Amino acid sequence: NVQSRGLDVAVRNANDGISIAQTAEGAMNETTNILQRMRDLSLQSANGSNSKSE
Amino acid sequence: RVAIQEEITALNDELNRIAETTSFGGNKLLNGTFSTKSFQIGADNGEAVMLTLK
Repeated sequence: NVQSRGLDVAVRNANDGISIAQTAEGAMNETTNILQRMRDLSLQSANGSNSKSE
Repeated sequence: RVAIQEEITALNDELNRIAETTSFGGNKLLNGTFSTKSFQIGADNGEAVMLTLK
């Protein structure tokens, strides 16, 4: 019985850990999107047609 | 000969004006201030091609 109760607590903890990992990974997905946008901007800026203002 | 020289002077001033006023949005092209500029034509950095305007 104590083994079963510990197993229920274990699955609850595992669900909480998956929740934390999912939240962190979504935040880092947005981070990746922003990084890709910055990479596109940097590639555009490297062109020689641009002057200082662009 | 003086008349022909006057017209030639007018055309020479026009040549100098064309050299000094031609620009791409404000970036001069044919007055010598536009040195070698590297245009980035690759998906990764370091894949640029030099263009020189004299």
